[PDB]
Amino acid sequence: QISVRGLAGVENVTELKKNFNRHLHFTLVKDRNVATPRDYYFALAHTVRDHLVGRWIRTQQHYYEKDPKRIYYLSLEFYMGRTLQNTMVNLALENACDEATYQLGLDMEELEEIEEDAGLGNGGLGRLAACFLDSMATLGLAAYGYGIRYEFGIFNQKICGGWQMEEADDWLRYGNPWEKARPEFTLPVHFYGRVEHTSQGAKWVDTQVVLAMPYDTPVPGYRNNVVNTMRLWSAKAPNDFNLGYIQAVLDRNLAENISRVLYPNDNFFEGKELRLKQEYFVVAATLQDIIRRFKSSNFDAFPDKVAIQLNDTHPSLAIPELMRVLVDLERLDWDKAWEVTVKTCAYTNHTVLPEALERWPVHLLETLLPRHLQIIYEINQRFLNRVAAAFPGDVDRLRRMSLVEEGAVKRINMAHLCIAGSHAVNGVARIHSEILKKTIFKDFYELEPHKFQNKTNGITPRRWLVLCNPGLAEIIAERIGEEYISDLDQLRKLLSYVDDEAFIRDVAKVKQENKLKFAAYLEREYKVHINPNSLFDVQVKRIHEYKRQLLNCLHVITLYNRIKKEPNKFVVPRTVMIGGKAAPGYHMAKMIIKLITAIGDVVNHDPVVGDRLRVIFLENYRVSLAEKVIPAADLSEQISTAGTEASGTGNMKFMLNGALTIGTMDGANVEMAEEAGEENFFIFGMRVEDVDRLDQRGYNAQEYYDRIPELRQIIEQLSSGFFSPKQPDLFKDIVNMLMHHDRFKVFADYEEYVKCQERVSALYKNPREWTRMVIRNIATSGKFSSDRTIAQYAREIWGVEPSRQRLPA
Ligand SMILES: O=[N+](O)c1ccc(-c2n[nH]c([C@@H]3O[C@H](CO)[C@@H](O)[C@H](O)[C@H]3O)n2)cc1
Ligand SMILES: O=c1[nH]cnc2c1ncn2[C@@H]1O[C@@H](COP(=O)(O)O)[C@@H](O)[C@H]1O
Ligand SMILES: *Cc1c(COP(=O)(O)O)cnc(C)c1O
Repeated sequence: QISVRGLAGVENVTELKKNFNRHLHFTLVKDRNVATPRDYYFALAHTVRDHLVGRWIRTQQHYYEKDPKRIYYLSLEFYMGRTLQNTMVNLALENACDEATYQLGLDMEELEEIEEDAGLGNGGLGRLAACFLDSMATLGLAAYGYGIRYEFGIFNQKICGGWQMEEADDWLRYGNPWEKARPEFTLPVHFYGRVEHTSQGAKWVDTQVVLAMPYDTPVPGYRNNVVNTMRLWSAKAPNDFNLGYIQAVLDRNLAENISRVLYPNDNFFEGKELRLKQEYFVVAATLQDIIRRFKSSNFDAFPDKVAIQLNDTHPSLAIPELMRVLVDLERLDWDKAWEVTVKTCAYTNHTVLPEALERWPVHLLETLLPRHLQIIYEINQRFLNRVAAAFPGDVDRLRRMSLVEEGAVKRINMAHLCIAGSHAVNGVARIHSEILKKTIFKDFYELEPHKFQNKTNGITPRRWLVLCNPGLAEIIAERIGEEYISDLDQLRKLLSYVDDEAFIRDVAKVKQENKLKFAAYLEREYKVHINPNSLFDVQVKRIHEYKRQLLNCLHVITLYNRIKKEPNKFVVPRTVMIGGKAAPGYHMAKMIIKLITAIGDVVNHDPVVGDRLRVIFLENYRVSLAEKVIPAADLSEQISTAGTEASGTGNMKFMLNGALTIGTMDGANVEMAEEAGEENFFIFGMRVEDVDRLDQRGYNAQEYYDRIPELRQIIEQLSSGFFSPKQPDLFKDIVNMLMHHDRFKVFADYEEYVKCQERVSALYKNPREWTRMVIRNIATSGKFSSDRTIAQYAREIWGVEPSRQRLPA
């Protein structure tokens, strides 16, 4: 039907149908008479997978022969989502599969909905890793993603009586057709033990062994026949483990628990032993693989053939593990090993919130990884010797820069370790990289300014435009061709259509279709009833105080109170949608979810409001839900306190899909406004500098309560039980926090936020001008392609040249 989905040739369609029937019979062992939609999904997935295999084998063969520099992207999280559609898009098979399935009496869109998300991440960091893999393959880089195959990914969220409940995400129950187990490349990982010093150096002995078994998943590039590998490790006990008899076998679970479950803490550090085991497990297995591959061609050439990118500090143990292998096993002298390590490793920082920074207690490392602790101390002593030589007499600087933090509990600061041991350190948006140089890593920047870089984040336009919004992709392709899908800067050509009446109409029509489609999804799967002519005002992201879902709540109540005061005055109708998961132990985030649903309970059932205001909590926000709601959005809420959101990437997804943004000058919002023009963005609130000025005189929330009557009314409603008649004190923790210990200054941006929201509503009343502003946003979104981000990493950090060249088919 639509051009960007590729050709449906008679030969191809016939062959797909034949292979579908072959897999249904031989692979699934079903006849058509008892096959369910799920069986049909698997038969299609196996059919599409067969097309990846030849390309995967020959890509990996090509790397063995050409021996390019290899890029290893180490992450504890890869938030992949569904694979079927993405694979079809990247291999140009979507229309052919659509036709093949149609001729078999099946609806492919229905089959796609059966696939589970691969939910092996918490949110933005994990999803960035996934976008990056897609871009590295599309740019022809010899890149490998390395992580952990969690049996249970991010929990499924249920809402019961307005409260979040967690359920295990048993994503592997029905099998995963995309992975290939490679039990033949299983490797040992060591824990505990002790260090012996011989005349031949240190030996780490009496260790407990856990096996790391790899599972490989293909990562197809966009129409270039490149298929790279994501290798995920699973924990297995050795067969002599604990070897009365029955109990010894049952106790294998203690080893296998390492890969059982993803820690569900977005932007927060929990210093648990199991998490440290996960971190070392991924590092130790991965580094053995890296070294094996390097030896199958003298370590002076190691950094010319290997780059290791550390996705935050979570894999920071790679630095002392690489030193361990080089010094203890390969017998390099320390200085040579350190040179190799620093030239090989690079570190990306993703947060400045102090509670998110990894600081491991020394006693944990001492017990679990005694050789690594010795190596860390040695790194620290040598590093501080350089500091003292550069800044003689500056004793306070020595204390601030130490890898070892003093206190009642001594800790290792993993970010300091990463900076010391990496040739490049980057933040993830311009304002964030500047904050790193001015504040938390200022001392390090002064010692080694050359290390510090910026790499502004991006998103893949394959998943986040072509896949999730084919209607928009198509109307763009009609005007400017298909080349923009792998060169997103070409969207700039759309600025020459901003006064074209037909284009304006088509852009608005696509949005309307997406809104209708989403409104129907809501009715069918969640029995809820929304007005699709209303402005769709959407805030979807993990629940956190810094992201200020609470500021949104205050605006919603303000609108409700204004309607109740003047019910017969016209207001632009809104559907306010808020969704996101709270970490299970984060009490305040769970209370925020409850507040949102409680506001909905009052607003949605007030007959005076009518369909002018609806408040919906979107349950179980995840990648597959993002693909549905983002194309349907009119207004994107990006309202973190200035200085707290390192980048954001949801922001970019909404820009690409024809929503306007209301936001603070935080993270990548700054660069988005710069690209589109500030006049095409709804900017409000304190800048970073304003937050600092407030912190210096002291934030007093009472001042705002005293001066703003509308705000006082809301706080009185919350306090007195207006939104919780059965439990009048239910929200007292929220009120107490806002009034007395709000680190994120919600009240300080309230007035400017409400005023800015009034300007949004005013513009929405003029659909032609709303749509013209949308075109100006979509047209300038090109910078936010992860292809751009990855080309910068490749050239400025890894030392490799990207390529758009096709491999042979
Ligand atoms: O222990 N843990 O399970 C985690 C700890 C920290 C994070 C994290 N830091 N920054 C981001 C996000 O990274 C994203 C990608 O750079 C940014 O866009 C966003 O601003 C930032 O908040 N996540 C995740 C998990
Ligand atoms: O000794 C060899 N002979 C031929 N091909 C090899 C050899 N070793 C590795 N390869 C190729 O590279 C491999 C890719 O897997 P890797 O060993 O995980 O990098 C195989 O799939 C082969 O295509
Ligand atoms: C993009 C995305 C995120 C990140 O959104 P932010 O608004 O940048 O925090 C989180 N979760 C999911 C499922 C995503 O697709």
